[PDB]
Amino acid sequence: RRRQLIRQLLERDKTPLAILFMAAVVGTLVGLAAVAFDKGVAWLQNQRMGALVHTADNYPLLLTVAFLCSAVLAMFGYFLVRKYAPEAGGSGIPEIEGALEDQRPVRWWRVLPVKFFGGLGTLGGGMVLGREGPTVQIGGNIGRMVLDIFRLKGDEARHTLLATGAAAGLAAAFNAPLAGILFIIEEMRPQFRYTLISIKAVFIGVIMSTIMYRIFNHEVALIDVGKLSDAPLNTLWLYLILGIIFGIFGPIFNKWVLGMQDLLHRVHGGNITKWVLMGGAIGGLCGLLGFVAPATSGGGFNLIPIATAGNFSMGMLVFIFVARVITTLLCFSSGAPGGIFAPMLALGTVLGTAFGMVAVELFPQYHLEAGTFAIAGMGALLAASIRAPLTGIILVLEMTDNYQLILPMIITGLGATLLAQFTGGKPLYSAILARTLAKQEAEQ
Amino acid sequence: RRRQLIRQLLERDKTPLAILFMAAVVGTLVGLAAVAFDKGVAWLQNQRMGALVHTADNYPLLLTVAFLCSAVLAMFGYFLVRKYAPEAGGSGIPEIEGALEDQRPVRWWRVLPVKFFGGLGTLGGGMVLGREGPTVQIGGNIGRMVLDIFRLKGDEARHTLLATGAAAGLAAAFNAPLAGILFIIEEMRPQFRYTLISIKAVFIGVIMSTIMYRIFNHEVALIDVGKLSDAPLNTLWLYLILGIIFGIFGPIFNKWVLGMQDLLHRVHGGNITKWVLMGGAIGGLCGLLGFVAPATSGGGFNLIPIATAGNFSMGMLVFIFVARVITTLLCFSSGAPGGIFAPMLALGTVLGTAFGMVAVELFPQYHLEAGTFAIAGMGALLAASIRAPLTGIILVLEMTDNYQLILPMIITGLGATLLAQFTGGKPLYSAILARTLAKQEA
Amino acid sequence: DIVLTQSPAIMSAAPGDKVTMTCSASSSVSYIHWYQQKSGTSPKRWIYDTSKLTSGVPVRFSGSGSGTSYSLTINTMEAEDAATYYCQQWSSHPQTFGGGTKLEILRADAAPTVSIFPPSSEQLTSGGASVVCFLNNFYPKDINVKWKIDGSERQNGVLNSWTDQDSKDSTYSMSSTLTLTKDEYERHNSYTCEATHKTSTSPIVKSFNRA
Amino acid sequence: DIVLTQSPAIMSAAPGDKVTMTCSASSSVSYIHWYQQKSGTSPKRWIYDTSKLTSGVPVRFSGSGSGTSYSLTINTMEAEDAATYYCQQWSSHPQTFGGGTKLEILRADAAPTVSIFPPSSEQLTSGGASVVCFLNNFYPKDINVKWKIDGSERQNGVLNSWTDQDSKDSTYSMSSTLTLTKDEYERHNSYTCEATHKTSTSPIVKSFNRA
Amino acid sequence: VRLLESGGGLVQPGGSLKLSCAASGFDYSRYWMSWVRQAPGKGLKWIGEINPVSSTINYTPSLKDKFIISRDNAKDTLYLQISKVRSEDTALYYCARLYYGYGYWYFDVWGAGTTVTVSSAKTTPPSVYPLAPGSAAAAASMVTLGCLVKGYFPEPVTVTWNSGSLAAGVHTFPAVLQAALYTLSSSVTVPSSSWPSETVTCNVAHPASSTKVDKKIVPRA
Amino acid sequence: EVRLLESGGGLVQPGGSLKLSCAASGFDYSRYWMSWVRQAPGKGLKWIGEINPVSSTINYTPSLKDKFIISRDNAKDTLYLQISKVRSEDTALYYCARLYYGYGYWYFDVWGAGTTVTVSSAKTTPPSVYPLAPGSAAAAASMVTLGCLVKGYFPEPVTVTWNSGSLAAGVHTFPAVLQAALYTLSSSVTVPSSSWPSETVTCNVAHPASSTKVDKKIVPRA
Ligand SMILES: [Br-]
Ligand SMILES: [Br-]
Ligand SMILES: [Br-]
Ligand SMILES: [Br-]
Repeated sequence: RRRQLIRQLLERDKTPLAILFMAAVVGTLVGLAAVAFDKGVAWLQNQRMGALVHTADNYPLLLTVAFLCSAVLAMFGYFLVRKYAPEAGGSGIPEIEGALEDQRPVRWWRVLPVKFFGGLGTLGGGMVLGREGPTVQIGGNIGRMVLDIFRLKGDEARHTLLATGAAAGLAAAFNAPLAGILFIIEEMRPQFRYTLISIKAVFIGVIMSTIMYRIFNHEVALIDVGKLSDAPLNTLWLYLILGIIFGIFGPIFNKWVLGMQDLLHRVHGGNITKWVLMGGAIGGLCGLLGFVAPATSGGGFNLIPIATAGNFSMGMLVFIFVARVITTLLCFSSGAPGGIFAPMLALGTVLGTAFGMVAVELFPQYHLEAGTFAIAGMGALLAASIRAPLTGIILVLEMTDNYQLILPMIITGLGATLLAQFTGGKPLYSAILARTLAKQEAEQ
Repeated sequence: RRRQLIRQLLERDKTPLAILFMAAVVGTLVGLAAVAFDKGVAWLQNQRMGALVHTADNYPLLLTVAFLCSAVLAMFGYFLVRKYAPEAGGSGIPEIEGALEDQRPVRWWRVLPVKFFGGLGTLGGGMVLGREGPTVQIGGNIGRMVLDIFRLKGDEARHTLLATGAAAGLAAAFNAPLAGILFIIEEMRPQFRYTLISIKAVFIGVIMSTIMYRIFNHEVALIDVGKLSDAPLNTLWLYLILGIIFGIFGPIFNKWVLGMQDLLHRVHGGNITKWVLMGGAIGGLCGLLGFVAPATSGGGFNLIPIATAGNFSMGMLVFIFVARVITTLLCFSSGAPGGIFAPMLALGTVLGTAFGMVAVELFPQYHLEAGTFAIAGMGALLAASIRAPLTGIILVLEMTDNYQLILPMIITGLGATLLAQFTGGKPLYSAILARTLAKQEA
Repeated sequence: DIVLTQSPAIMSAAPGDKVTMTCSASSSVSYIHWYQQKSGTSPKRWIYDTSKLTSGVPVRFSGSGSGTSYSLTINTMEAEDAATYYCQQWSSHPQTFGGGTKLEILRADAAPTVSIFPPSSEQLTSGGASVVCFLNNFYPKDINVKWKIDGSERQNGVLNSWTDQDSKDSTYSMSSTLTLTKDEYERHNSYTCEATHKTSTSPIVKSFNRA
Repeated sequence: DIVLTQSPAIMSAAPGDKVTMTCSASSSVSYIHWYQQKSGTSPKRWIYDTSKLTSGVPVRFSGSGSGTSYSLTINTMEAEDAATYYCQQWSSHPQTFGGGTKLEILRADAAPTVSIFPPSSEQLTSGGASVVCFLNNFYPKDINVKWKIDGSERQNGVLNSWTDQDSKDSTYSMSSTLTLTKDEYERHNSYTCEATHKTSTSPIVKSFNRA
Repeated sequence: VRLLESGGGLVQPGGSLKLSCAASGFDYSRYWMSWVRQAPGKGLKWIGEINPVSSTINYTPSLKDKFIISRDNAKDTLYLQISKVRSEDTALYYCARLYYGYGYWYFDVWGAGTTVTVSSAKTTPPSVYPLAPGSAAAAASMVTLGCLVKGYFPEPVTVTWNSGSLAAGVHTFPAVLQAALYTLSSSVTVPSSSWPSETVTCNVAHPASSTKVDKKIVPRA
Repeated sequence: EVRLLESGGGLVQPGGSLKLSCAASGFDYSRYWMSWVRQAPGKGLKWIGEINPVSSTINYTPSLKDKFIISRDNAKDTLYLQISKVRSEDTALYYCARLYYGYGYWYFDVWGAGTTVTVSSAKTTPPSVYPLAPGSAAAAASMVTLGCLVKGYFPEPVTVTWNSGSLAAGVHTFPAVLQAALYTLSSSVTVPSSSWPSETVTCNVAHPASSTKVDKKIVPRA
């Protein structure tokens, strides 16, 4: 195929000017979309607190309004999804992935208004769920919307404007431009065949999206953890132990969400009334736990710098980790709209911290900061549950800016991906799409 | 498809364990080797340094002993590549890209020794060529070698172990693990068809190689500038104008590296004696420039921090660029083993610093520091001429640790890879492979 | 250099009003800032980027405009808002400040509390005599102080000084300081200061006798 | 914990010469560091990881070894290399230094330049009497001294004091001071001071009489 | 986070003087610092700025070396040196810490100021006399006492009562000038119970003469 | 330069307390573990303790508890050491070090000059400074050895220079020796026969512990 190759080489990277200008406009929208989505999730969580104060004397009443405020806002989001766009429950990354395999439809006239307001209901109640779930899905559909609107043709701009939407979709949820671009390339793109995703466009999408997010969010960082110690060569072997620890736990977690989807599906059987009622109960718990023990609830971004600074006991770190596994499963297996990405950062941090602590006290010739081991294990559950290790590495890099730790961070992950492969683990996203395509053909 | 897809998904990321255990061994060997190349290269620059001592008095004698010291090491490399391995002259990355396509020969019994000692002559004699040309080539040839040694079969194992070796080999030339994997992904893979290259194995590959470098190269960084200032939002538009200047100069430089490959060839016309002799006048000139203007010769890393900290004048920058533009061509268009990747980092840093200095005197109200435009322009030639911005950006970020500039950096990189497209430039590593397959059926 | 010019150099308002002041420039400026400077205090970054409130500025403040015209607006001003405010730009080097809008307050009337104080002993042991009359906490500021020595009127050697408007009760104060020699002081006996103010038709007059 | 026992406690050797000392360990040890102390200076980190010359450390130095035994070595040593070399580990915790190894120059023998000094008039008036003798500039450090008082041995009230090896001539010195009360000093006339070396069988005497 | 400037006293016309600003509460490096001055009763006027490396230094309408700005991040200090002084420079000098929002820079945190008087006269410390009621003062819910601060130069003095423990109830009056000297009094109103039962002293302070005076208010018996 | 300047070490009575202070200059004093290391006279180097930049993990040697207190004043760029219940065992030369590593087996990277801590119930005592001339019938040789004794001072040490240290050659000062809680040491100085009694040889002794500067002149005897 020599002459075929020579001609194609001479013709590489000539994305059509129309596609690059549309990545610019998909980006900008996905940005404003996510910025608005974040600003919203905040204003609700605030009004939630302000009610606990109008009622701060009657401590039983206190726990009452904490439960019902979140139960109400949860049910709203549960209802809005199956009363409207169903494929908008849970993460939505499985679907946008599917939509790049051409197996799942981008119902943007429905998903746009169901994910965004349904998300605001679950997230804005303080459920254990990330912004990236909605923003990624919403961003893709926004890419589709501008596709159907401007009627562009070809597989290049369909898959491209689909990608740069969900890329800009994930940039804007972590102010992590590089992690967005990479998410497409490692995890999101169609994994069994070649593709026409114009990467240069995905960038213009990510750029414009991140610039919008900087416009509304600068001078404060999502996670400030400051500069921690370095890692001596003789220490690396402890991070390659940590990966193994995550490599065997990553898949065990995958099984639960699946088995928990099932075990929670048997609660409502499909009935929109039992299901919504159930979601209000979950959300109410999360609003209560958010008052009575905030580490077991919410998005987890708040307790990450606390865990790193060695400011949590081992007793606590275990407690936090048990409960936040419990409330993560209740929140994402039940299918409430929102990602199980950003809570998977926390669970890993709360683990690396626990290991750093035992690693500090067993080897003082090493002179350990327990916080290096949380930063390794932040993107560790990502490598061993969803098996996109290169993206959790550049994500963690971008949020925390401790580049020195590059080796134990890439060493731990390889540890986690490889033991997860070797202990029969399936990538959490694609394990969901299959159960979804097997359900879209197991009724005939 | 859906049934196929349901079956293919439920069976994803399951690289053969043998492919994995063997990837760890490739990087181990691509690492020890890679380190060995760099220890050699300095050790001879040392001799050139330590020989300029014994004859430091007859100022004409000194000029020429630095000429001849490097003139001699210059020629030794031109020969060891013509005599025993012709595909090992120059970069070698085109070649490894070629091999993955199944379109070129992996002669490891021949290239590993030719490149290793060949480049020591052009790198240790003071030439304008990075350690990256040899290290990635050697790294893959090493990867082929253990696929032959252990006799594993298939397209997957041949493409994985050829690839990781090229990644574990670009890391170990820049202490750049991420930009190692991201080179495979963004630039070196078969770019028009799917491949079975296992990333999880291309990753293990770079862990082991990186570890080998940190064991010999630790507590000393290759470019150290510290923490520069942040970049306001109202200033980001300047980083686009920078990227546009790179976007138009990106191609024009590509003309010059291809065109001059043709014209240095007319000098010799394929005569191994007319050619080695021409390249020891190049190398003799480069050991002699590395004494009068250490900034206009050598890898170029030395001037980058001096460049970034605004320590040059506007004139000296103007000079240093025109000079390095020149001294870069002559060294790689002559086909002497060693990359153009690194001497472009230098070219870019120099360029942006010139751009910042303008900015600083035009906008006192932005309170600018020209070094941020250096860091933006450092990977800018890489984005604009070999057209790999994602790897270029992540490379510079891995070597300068100025992540608060990640936005102005991505904006200059896109601003180059875009305007190179709208004018007339091509990925140089696939314009080489193009012209080199254009004579393999001519 | 860009010249910025204030709207009302000195305005007076009654709490519960809506109060706008306006910064105007010689040339186009964009994203300007505002500083609040209460009496005897370093300027405080009050509003920045045209319309963004420094943390801890009460929501009753807001900014707006576009280069040529910019305003700051206190929506239901409160009495603590009394200060001199400044607008500053740096869209064109050199940056350049305003001339100041000085917010004064209007409040219910309030009558002075008078104290008179005789020259201190140590002050007499050093050859001088100052008689200090405090007029504390009155609104409005107009006040006429009258010094009566031995029932006669004195007018040479009386220095007064008012305070700024208080920052929470909006009142004014004033001191009257009649300064004489030691011998001129002891050739008298009855000293009075007569305070007169719109909250009393008949002046307040505190006095003492050297006897 | 982990004991370090350096082996040639003191030692000499000529310049331009190969020197070798030794660190050892009660348990097993990884990667050991060496520090060079000159009397009166901060210990200088000399060698680390058991194989890593520090900056400025001259290349004639070197270290080798494994598990528990390691060793320093000077292939051709000048003078500046004479000092004390402390090995120290941190393979295990807590870390431990070794006792030391004193590296001293070896030179040609030199014999004492003895010098005897009669108690000063100043010390006498204060009612005591110390007779100082000065054995000066001799290799090797070993020496003896003997006091005679009217040619009769005295062993009480003597206090000797060796310098460390010298900087310039790389010899030694030693002072012997004999201290009596004024009174017992005037009971006798001739004080004699007898340096016994290895450079002769015949002591270098120095004496004086008060006449 | 704090800015504390000093070195403002008295200068002869045509002379020179070095001001200093000492920062605490933040990484003084990686921070543009600046200087704004304020003539008595006038408005603010930018003087100069200086980037962290001392590599860029811009000024306002000046002459050859009218102002000279410096820094020494080692000691965390800002510096400034006026020279060939004239009566225009006799004002109040602020040390500001610069930062930006969208990129259009502002004076983020301002110091407290030091005052330069450019006069011919001599530095002179204050006399503090206590002001207590005559032996015939009326007994109301409160008593007002004060102290009188006369005959000092240059400005300013500071008066606190009981080291600020009496924060409320205090009026210090603007100085007044005559024969090239300044005088001010200060008022304090305390309950009838707290005095003379408890101690009331006024804490005058005149930094331009390094002088402090803690005069106590005793009754007139 | 990178400088560790430690201070605070002098005479202390047994069972007392002191606060050693190490002042850093030449590098970022955070980001570094600091460490104290003492050395009894004529003995080995012994490790006291260490403290991590955020003061969050302070480590000492197997020796009681309240005995040592390491703290660091990152704000003042100063490392502190409090010794309580001071013994004669604690009489030593106290070093201040900064810790680094290589392959991750840690080492003592830069040391300071030291400070000397003397633990004795003995009281401060000035020295008596007595010349040493050669015998009234001294052997007229080419070189003449002089010397002045410094008898009975406490504690250590004394500086001894000759002619303001101009005659730096030909000099040694012997170690002091301790007797009945007092110190005695002499200093030789050889000059040529020509120099003395021609010019003035002088003996500057200074014992700062007691405010002693004294120039004692060497004149010939009888
Ligand atoms: Br899902
Ligand atoms: Br998700
Ligand atoms: Br090439
Ligand atoms: Br290259």
